[PDB]
Amino acid sequence: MLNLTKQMIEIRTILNKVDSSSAHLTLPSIVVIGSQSSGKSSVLESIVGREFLPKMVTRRPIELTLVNTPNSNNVTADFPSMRLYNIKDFKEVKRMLMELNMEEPIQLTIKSSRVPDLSLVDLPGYIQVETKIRDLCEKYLTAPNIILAISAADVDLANSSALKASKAADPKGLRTIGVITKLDLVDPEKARSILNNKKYPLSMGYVGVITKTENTNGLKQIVSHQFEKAYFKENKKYFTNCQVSTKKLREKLIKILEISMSNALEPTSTLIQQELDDTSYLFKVEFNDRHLTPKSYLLNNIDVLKLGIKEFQEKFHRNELKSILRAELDQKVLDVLATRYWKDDNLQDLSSSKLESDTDMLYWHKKLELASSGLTKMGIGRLSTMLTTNAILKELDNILESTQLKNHELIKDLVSNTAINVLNSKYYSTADQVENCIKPFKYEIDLEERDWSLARQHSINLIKEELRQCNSRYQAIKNAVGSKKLANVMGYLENESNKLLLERGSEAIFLDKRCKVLSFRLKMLKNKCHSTIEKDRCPEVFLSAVSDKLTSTAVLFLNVELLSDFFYNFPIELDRRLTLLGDEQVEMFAKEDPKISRHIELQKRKELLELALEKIDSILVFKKS
Amino acid sequence: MLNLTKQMIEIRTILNKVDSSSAHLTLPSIVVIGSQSSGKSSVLESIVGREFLPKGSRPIELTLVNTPNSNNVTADFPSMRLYNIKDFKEVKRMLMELNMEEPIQLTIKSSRVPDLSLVDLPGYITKIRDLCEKYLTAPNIILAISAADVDLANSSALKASKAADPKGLRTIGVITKLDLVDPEKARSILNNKKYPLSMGYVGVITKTENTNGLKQIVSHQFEKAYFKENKKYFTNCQVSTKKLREKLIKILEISMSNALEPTSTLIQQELDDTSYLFKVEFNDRHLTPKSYLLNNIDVLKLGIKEFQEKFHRNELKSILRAELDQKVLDVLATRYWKDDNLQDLSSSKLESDTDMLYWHKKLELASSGLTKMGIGRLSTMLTTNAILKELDNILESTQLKNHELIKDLVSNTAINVLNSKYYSTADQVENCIKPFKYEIDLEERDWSLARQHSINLIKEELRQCNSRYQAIKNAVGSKKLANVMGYLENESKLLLERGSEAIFLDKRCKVLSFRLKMLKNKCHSTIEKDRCPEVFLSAVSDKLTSTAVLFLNVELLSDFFYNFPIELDRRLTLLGDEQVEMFAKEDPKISRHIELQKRKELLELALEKIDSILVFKKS
Amino acid sequence: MLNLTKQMIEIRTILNKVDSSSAHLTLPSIVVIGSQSSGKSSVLESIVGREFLPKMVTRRPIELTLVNTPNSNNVTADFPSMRLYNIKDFKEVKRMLMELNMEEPIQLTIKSSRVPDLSLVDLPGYIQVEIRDLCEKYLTAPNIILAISAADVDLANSSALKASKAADPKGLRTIGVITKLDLVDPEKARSILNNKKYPLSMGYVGVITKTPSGEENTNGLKQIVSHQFEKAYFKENKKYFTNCQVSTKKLREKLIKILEISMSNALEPTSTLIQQELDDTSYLFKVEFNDRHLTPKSYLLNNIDVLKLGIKEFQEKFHRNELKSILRAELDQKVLDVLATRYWKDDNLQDLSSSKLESDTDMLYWHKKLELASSGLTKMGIGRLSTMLTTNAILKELDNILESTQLKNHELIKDLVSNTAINVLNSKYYSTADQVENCIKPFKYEIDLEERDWSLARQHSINLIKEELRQCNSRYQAIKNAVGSKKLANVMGYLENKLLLERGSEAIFLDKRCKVLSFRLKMLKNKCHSTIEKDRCPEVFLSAVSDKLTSTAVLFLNVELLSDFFYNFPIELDRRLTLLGDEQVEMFAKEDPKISRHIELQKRKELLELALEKIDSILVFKKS
Ligand SMILES: Nc1nc2c(ncn2[C@@H]2O[C@H](COP(=O)(O)OP(=O)(O)O)[C@@H](O)[C@H]2O)c(=O)[nH]1
Ligand SMILES: Nc1nc2c(ncn2[C@@H]2O[C@H](COP(=O)(O)OP(=O)(O)O)[C@@H](O)[C@H]2O)c(=O)[nH]1
Ligand SMILES: Nc1nc2c(ncn2[C@@H]2O[C@H](COP(=O)(O)OP(=O)(O)O)[C@@H](O)[C@H]2O)c(=O)[nH]1
Repeated sequence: MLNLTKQMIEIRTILNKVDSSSAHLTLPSIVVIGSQSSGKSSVLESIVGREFLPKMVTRRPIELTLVNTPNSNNVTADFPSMRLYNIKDFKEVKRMLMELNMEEPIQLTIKSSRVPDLSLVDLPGYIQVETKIRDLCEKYLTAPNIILAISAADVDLANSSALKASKAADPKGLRTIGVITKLDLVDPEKARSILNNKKYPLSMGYVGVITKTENTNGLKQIVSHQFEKAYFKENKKYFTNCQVSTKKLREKLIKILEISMSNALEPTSTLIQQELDDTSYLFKVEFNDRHLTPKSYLLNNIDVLKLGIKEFQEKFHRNELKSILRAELDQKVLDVLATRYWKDDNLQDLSSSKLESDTDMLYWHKKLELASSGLTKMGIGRLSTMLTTNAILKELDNILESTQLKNHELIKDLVSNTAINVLNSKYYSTADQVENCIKPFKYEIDLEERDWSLARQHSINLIKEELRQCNSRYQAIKNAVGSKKLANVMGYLENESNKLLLERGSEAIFLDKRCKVLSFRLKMLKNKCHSTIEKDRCPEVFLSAVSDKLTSTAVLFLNVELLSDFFYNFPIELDRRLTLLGDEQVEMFAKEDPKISRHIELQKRKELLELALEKIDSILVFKKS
Repeated sequence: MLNLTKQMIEIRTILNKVDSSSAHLTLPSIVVIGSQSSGKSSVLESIVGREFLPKGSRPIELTLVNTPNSNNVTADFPSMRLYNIKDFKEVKRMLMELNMEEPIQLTIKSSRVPDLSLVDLPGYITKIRDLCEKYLTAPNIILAISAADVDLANSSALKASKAADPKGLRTIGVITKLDLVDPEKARSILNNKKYPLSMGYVGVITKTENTNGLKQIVSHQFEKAYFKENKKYFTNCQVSTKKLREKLIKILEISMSNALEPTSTLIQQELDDTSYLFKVEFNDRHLTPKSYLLNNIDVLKLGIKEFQEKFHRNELKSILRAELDQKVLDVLATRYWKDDNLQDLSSSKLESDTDMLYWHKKLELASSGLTKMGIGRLSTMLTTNAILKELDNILESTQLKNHELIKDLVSNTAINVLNSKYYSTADQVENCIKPFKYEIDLEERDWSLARQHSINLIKEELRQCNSRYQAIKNAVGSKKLANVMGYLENESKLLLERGSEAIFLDKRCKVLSFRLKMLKNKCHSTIEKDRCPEVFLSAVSDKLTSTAVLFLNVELLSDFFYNFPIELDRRLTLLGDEQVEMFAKEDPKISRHIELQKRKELLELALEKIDSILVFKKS
Repeated sequence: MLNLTKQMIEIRTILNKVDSSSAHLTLPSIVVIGSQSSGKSSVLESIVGREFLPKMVTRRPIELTLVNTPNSNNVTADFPSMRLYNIKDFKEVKRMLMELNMEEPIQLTIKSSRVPDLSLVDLPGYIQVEIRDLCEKYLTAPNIILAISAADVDLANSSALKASKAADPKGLRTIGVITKLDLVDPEKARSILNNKKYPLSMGYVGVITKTPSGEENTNGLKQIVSHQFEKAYFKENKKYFTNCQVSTKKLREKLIKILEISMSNALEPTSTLIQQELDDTSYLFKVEFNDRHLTPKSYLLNNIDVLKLGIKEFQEKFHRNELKSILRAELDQKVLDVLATRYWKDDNLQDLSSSKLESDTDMLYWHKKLELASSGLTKMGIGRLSTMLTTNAILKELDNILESTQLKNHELIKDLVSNTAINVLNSKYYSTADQVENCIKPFKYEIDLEERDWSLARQHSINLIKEELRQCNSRYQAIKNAVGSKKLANVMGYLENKLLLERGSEAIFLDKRCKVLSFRLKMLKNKCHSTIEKDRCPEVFLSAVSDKLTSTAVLFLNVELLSDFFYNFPIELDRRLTLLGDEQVEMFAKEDPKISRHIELQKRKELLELALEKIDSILVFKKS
């Protein structure tokens, strides 16, 4: 013979933590139901020995855990699902429960030397026949749970909603104890009649109580009992074969809960071992019994990414940076040529032999200057810098996608933001110094034959491709409209011959006109622009030559100020940013991937179920002795 | 040629301090009534020298005090303390925030200020009616304010003075806005044929921090020589704020000294009565609240010391065993009296195993049922209540029987002291109890002793049962309910319930009777006749108690009786001056005591003052 | 050559500080307009590179100044039109713009090494034209119009392009910008840009400022992301966008280029406007204030000195007996009223002409008649009278000195001075008041009066009647000015037993006093000559006795109140003036309208000179 309800309540509360399980339901609890004003709060406060229950309607279920604490002469409260502990003032507790109703069971624990080791549930706002109410009656009123029906006595037992719902939840009254309140408001003759009832008979009988009337609130319950005890000692003979007073209920609940919880110990062990055996298989199959620490997972996957960036570092600083850059400046040259040269009516004049010393010989010399300045004073500093920045940021996205981090968005953003944070710190340093080192190209260059030659081959290839893009777009209209139907629209808009159709036709004219321009220029580049300082009024070659000088000088200052510094500092910064993440964030970050969430959640269950079972089995082995 | 107004005002002030007296009302005060939005505020603010009325950003009991070397102008609110308001902006707020028959007692102190007492009744006059009688009818001087722009022949503020004083002495007239009206019509206003007053009439004008003291000097300079520039247009007249003030000063001097003779009379009349009441009801015995509280607490402290002696011993042992007696009965009902085989326990010799086993098992469950019941907790709480109960008895026997606030402080500090030791006592008791949780020992000395107890315990139980049983016979019928009893045995309102109770009481009395016979003759030998539950349970109850009562005195009692006086004393010192008066005034006779002696002291102070002034004023 | 937009926008901001000019008007700014939900706030935020516009109702326009601050990677915002500078948190910028909408333009400036040098005016949403009193004003003068139009909407139905023709027929100062190019076919997009209904010289720009998918706004990420997608679409659809201007990059490039051309061309006419505006303001300054500068603080102090001068010049002269006379005026009026309050209403006043009395009771009745009269003037309460008289004398005279100075138009200063003066005088109130009643102790009786004092006494008492009963009778002449019937001796009788019945009672009182003073006049002149022997004329015994107290009264008025005032008043004033803040002094000075004009005119000249030095210099360089 030994009382282990303290331990059994720990098991129930442990099992209450396993996500969606009928395991905790197998361990009974004393559920309290009673009409509003039937004295239900009064009988509860009597068990606790203090006031804390506020008396609006539908206060919402209160999962009350009474825990006996040695060396604690005072009464304390704890709302764990809010990390609130050792509340010595019960007025605060009373208003906390009021603040909460402004179905979710309030997790509140009471700890004191006076209090017995119990588990109770305060079911509030009743039903007098006339959905959410249906849910609580299934969740709390069923299972092995003991029902405490609070009857007021100054009410007929057929009229009480408490006993009516009790028979509905039962009947036969095997797991129902009926408490009869306001025993003082009825003659001891009828009081004994109500208790020894025969309409609503219960296995765990009836208890008759009187509960009316620390120092201000402790003495309150002492005064209340003095009166209750008085009435019962005086009317002793009137209450033959009767269970009466607060003391006898505390006594009853203690006896019944021990019987109830321990009888449910073998059923719960079977059910736990059952869920524990299913959950072990799932672990060994989906995740091959591998333990997963979230902060570890997080850090190890960052090491992989940090490795990926070292691999990118290896194959980038090179002519690859020249390529990304020159490709952008190639497009600027093409724009400089269209906005200046290509639209000019006398563009054919450059292909001619004769020249007029003053007016026309200087016209092209001036044109070539503001075309060159247009490109050199364009903004190479910001361009180069903001170009190579996107390049890194983009390759980072590729590295992130080629790793397990492809499933974690919150991590991916951390990496991306911290990457741009690193890059930004050197934006000005890079951009400004790049502009300063590209100034010698802003006003003519003393280029060698070698420089001029390389530029010429590139310019030919540039215009080759530019012309091939225009012809294809011209042929695109030629086929989509009709070879002949095209000439109809073109000649009409031109007015040399005769809505949606005219748009295609007008475009086709521009393209027809462009190709002619690019053709007489491409042909010239191949047949004429051979000399350096002499053939200088060959824009395509000169512009490409200055852009070659601009690119090779920019890529060197991009490395020194931006590239090198990023590769060193980014890992160091990334690590710093990770250590800033609290345990909470890290779990959420890792739980993004549903496979990893599934992983985290399954082991949390396994460990909790293992904890419950160990406690149960050690108790069972002892109980079998 | 002395102006003892400062003292006469002082006398009026302290006579207003007495709970219920018409002595202060005898002493005159310049009551002011004026036309609403005319300039009722402006006229008063001029007398003082600063702005304060909430009419610009209920009745104000204004008390002007002349103070030496106080070049600055300060304000007091004796009812709200503060006592020094330099900046008059917060005074303006104070009169507006307080305005959200009650007199606002405001005091103004400065060297510019003359010695005067005034009352500011708002605008024109169940509430309005009382203000008209309370301050105007009495021997208090009246002042009327209006506006020159509105009808001058029709003045409600002057009409109210005519209604309260038709063709009377104590009245002073005031006319404002003299800049808007010509000096001709204003000449007929002062020496009027319509409303003549023996005190006189005066004409003035009030238009347009010390920026507020400059504002009064601007408005005074505004029309200083205006009364000079047209001397004939105002000859045989009382003109300017300077002479108005001089008038209020000299009239009050006489008015207050006129009323000084009947007041000294009425004071003595109301003092001889109060000194008679003190002589008859209290016998001139003085009452200091703090002293009364401490002296009565000392009496209570002694009552606890006297009880400490008459407690513990067997007196504590008796209460504990009586509660254990009830548990033995409850254990016996739950494990014996509701069992058919109860006779088998005596009648014949038990079987070789099964029958001996069952009855030996039953006393083990019953013993554990008693020992593992929760004695520690039970014991502690029994004695805890015992102290609180006796504490109330000591309280009701004393002078504190009328003082609930104290009774609660006492009952609270006691439970706090007892609570301090609850765990240590209960736990200690549960330890000394454990060696009795599974032990079949003792001797015939305590067995024969517990046997005799078991007889008497079953006896009084049978008595109470028979009584209740035979009492239902009277309520229904000896042969009437007897037939109704048999009606429930074959089928196996009030009468069906009373019958079902009687069926139980019948067999129970027969159950206790056969058990009583057993205990008498059969139960005798110690450990041999062990299966005599009522005896074994009485033996264990006598041990449980004896051991418990020892640690109840060790842990709980000794510490209570030592520490409780110390903490009670500590808690009383934590009471404020306001608390002490409230705690003591709870008894109506004690409230009467203080109320009377407060009036007595104040009336003696007024008289000693008023008398000495009369000795001077006659010479 | 160089791009002096940064310097040109600095000039435009100065020209926005001159309270009455069309100077800033002649310098270009990019006025942005577009229908609600067309990407107007989205295009501005792409240039800025940070989210800053609130998304509340969009009330008053935003004067958006963009400063390219070197070494500042971090994008910071400042609200110059309030004391709020380098704001790092753009949430607070968003909510400040929102708070400022709870019709002047909102002065907001963005600083960064990323942000270009640009002037922009964010005009309210919808731009329907219908009301648009802001649009008419801002879309005119030399200003570039940026017409934000969404591609998903027909160009003919665009609110921005409509107003652009309504303000600029022929697109000579309008840049068309077509947003939402991602909600339109690239062939149709090229169609919108290569328009013919609304063709513009400045061009059309196709943009995509779509956010594709929380420190994302702290850095330039959200923005980088939005551009990366935009750059993708125009690289993929490069083939379709032939002879088109596409991307935010090209728009930012265009805005920078165009603004330079615009601002530099508009520079030359603006200098001509500033030069005239300065010449006009310099002229007024020469002709109104002979080109003399004004320092509000210096001005006030200098005028205070002139005021402090008057008090010193008033101190030396006004002491002697000039105050003693003002005290004699308000003390002889009490010798006048000692009789009226007592001695006058006596019927036995006549029998003293006979000079026959009884040694037992007749010689006792007239002795205590003068003991009550001698105490009715010595216990009168002159302390408060003399002190507050002199206090008010000093106070009135101070206002005179203030009108005598330029301080006549500044009331706040006039208050400050008078407040200080009364405070200084207050600190000596009781001290003086008590000293006037302390020195009057043996003078409360009559032993102090001699034969020599009686000389001026008998004569100044007949001279008392002289001036007073002539000026008081001059006002008795003021009644016969208005009118006439009267009748006229009969009114007095039927009263003795409407309007004129009131003067009948006035006349009956005057008749009594006119005879009562006269039989005294004919007697006291040739009756009482002796000092100790003759003691029955109160008029001669009190008119000089009050003035014998008056002589002893001005002495202690000087000792306590007067000496201290003249000493401590400049000291306390100088102290009280230091307390005044630079904001308070400007407000105190700006009380006079001529001074408030002076301050404004020289401030305008200063700003105008500042701006011109900058314009003229830029022009010299540009003309080379
Ligand atoms: N007379 C009497 N009143 C009681 C008793 N028990 C509870 N009450 C009163 O019943 C009233 C309302 O019930 P309450 O205690 O709030 O419990 P509820 O049923 O949760 O509302 C309170 O005012 C209690 O004092 C009792 O046993 N006797
Ligand atoms: N011109 C002039 N206005 C006065 C005079 N007396 C009072 N007032 C005006 O009366 C108005 C309101 O009266 P107030 O002084 O607030 O006293 P209230 O009657 O308590 O409201 C103010 O605007 C005053 O300026 C006066 O003698 N001359
Ligand atoms: N698809 C697409 N949406 C855009 C584009 N530009 C802006 N938006 C969206 O257009 C909506 C309203 O535009 P907003 O910038 O507020 O224009 P405003 O109302 O004229 O200031 C916003 O929800 C933007 O996300 C774009 O270029 N493409």
